[PDB]
Amino acid sequence: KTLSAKPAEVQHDWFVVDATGKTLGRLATEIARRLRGKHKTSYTPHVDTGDYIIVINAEQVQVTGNKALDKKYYRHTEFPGGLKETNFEKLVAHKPEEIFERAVKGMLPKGPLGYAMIKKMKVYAGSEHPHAAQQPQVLDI
Amino acid sequence: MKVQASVKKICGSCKVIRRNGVIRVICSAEPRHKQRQG
Amino acid sequence: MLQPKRTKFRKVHKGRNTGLAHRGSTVSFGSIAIKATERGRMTARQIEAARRTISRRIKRGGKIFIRVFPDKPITEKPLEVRMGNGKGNVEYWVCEIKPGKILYEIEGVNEDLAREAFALAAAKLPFKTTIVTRTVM
Amino acid sequence: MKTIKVTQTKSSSHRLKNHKLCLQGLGLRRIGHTVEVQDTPSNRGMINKVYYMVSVEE
Amino acid sequence: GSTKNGRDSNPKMLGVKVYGGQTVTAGNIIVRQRGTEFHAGANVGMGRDHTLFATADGVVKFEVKGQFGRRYVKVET
Amino acid sequence: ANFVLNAQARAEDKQGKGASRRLRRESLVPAIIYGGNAEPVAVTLELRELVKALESNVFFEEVVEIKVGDKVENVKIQALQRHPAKNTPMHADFKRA
RNA sequence: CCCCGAAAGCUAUUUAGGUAGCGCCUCGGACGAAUACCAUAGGGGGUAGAGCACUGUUUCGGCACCGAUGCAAACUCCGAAUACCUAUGAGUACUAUCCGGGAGACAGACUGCGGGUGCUAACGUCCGUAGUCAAGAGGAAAACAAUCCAGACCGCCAGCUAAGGCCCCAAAAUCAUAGUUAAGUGGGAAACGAUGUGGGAAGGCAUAGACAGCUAUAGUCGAGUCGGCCUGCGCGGAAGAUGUAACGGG
Ligand SMILES: [Zn+2]
Repeated sequence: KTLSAKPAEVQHDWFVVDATGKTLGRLATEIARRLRGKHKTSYTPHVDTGDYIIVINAEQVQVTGNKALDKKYYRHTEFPGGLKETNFEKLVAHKPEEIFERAVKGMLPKGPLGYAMIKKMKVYAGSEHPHAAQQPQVLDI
Repeated sequence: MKVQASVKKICGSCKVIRRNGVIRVICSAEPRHKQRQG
Repeated sequence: MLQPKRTKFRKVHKGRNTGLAHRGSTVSFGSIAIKATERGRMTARQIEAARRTISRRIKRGGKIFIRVFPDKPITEKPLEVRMGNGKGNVEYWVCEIKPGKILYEIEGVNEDLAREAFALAAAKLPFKTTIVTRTVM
Repeated sequence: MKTIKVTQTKSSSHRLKNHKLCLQGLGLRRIGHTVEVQDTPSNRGMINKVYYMVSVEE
Repeated sequence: GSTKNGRDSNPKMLGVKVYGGQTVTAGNIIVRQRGTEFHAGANVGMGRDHTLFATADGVVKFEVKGQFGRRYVKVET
Repeated sequence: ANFVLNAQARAEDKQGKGASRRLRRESLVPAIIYGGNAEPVAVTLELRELVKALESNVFFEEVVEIKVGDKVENVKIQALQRHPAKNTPMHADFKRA
């Protein structure tokens, strides 16, 4: 009697969020909630029921304390000795979309469904986005 | 500079300061009294 | 190194060190004294070294009362030896120390010089210490 | 005769033998079981011995 | 080397067998002792090995008496 | 006149090891007063006031007045228990003068 | 398919990874509270602690002796809490005892407490005592026999709780009140060094002008300051080899 949502019956709605002056992690938790679909009464673990989210002004996100200088991002090329490192200020200057992708994917589920869910987040540095045709609504989160 | 675990003031011309979280002893006249904690 | 002239038994059990030193915590031979505040063991060589340090700085101008004696024998196995085949051989003597136990008293010396001598001596010991003065009650 | 209610609030799996026997002598057989007992020193002794796992309503 | 110790004797099971307030019949041993830790009183007998035994039916009792402070064990009928 | 120590009655429920440790945590020192013609009286004194009295030398050779309520007891210091390590006072005996 | 359910100990052994008797399991028969938990009453002790009156040892003073001072498994003028034995009793539990048929087992492990040995080392070794595993699933600790909570007859897409938790991965407060921290301390490491900050009890000095500087002890300057102790949190001491790798991650 407890029913599961039908993928063909799911409706994805478009929202736009401005990140100026907001805290990265506390924004990312809300983004993850809405991307997964925890806010809809038709939530189902195995079905994607989330909403499309567009982040603007991504370069203006903020961190507290000295994390701007101290937070470290690492990657490894599988060659011997290939550990590459960078910090928050340089990364937000260069590829802020990478900052947001790391933050959200670290909270999203790991698997095909999680990979599909993270595709509904669009991040842009400028105040403009190319998705006017979808008529997004302003979301304050 | 004398880098050591225990840093103290020797004469009355010495001053103990905190700089960027590091204890340093600086002497006005004698330059050899320069110490750093570490 | 102070050591007992004679004893009934050569080797003794390890035991346990617990409780406080209600006895021997009062100044009775001088005006100023050094007192331990945490428990441990104090060896004969440490006793002698601390006494030498205090005597040198006081310039042998007053009396130093030593109230610790290393009466407890301690054994050690040879080295490159397997477990078993009897208890080891006596190698040095120690004195058990409980919190509040007095170690050295100084008589007939200026208070500041005595405090400075105790400060020098404390750098040689393996436990925390403080300085106490005679009181009526 | 005045009377009291005793309730067992914890498991007796790994308790001491005499404490288990105190529970048995009071008549408590499982968690949540409540029993009615006469208020006498003999019963109070077992209750006090197993105080940490029982609740008394007087 | 080798230790020169390592010997001990078998146990002997010494001690008191009947405590105060207990009922005894004639012949019951009350105390097993290497020396005279306890002394026989009324209706109590002493053996060659200093064992104390009851010589009559009754109840055991312990006491302290005498100038020396000797501990005594007796039987009350 | 110089030494007037305030005190409070220490009933049976405030006696014993646990109650004494609780009082010392609350920064109070238990004490006892005994002497002829009257039964022993158990009181509680304040650590700061007792210490201030202790610094004075004449406090040991003069008479002192302990006040609990309207009652006044004139006594002299007889015994003083101290922590072997910290040296803080822990208990006191007072002989009626 | 159903019911019950151990042990890895003691003694002896050309015995040590075998066996035998006792201890522990199961079944049948004869008996019945004679058994156990708790309360009350009687009873011995020489350990914890403490002490110097014996034994031994230790330091300082005055004439082998005296005063003070300290120590001990194989010292004791003293001395518990527990544990143990007996007697009477309420309540709750088919307990206790005897005879016989059938065994298995005699390589144990971790943890807490009291100890010998060892270095107050070892996932070390040897005893006493309690729990668990062995022979036991479920939830928590990332993974993790021996830790914590808890004892699985079967089924339910019903409800309440324990340990542990309530921003996301991932169920539940981005809950409420009053404070602390600036180190990502939280989320490794001591003697020791300095003072970052919050609190507490005291002490010194001042518009007859305290404190730091500056001009000839003086004075333009001017209302706080000088120094110590205790205490909460925090800083340095801090170097290794595969790849961030010492909050599971974000
Ligand atoms: Zn200098």
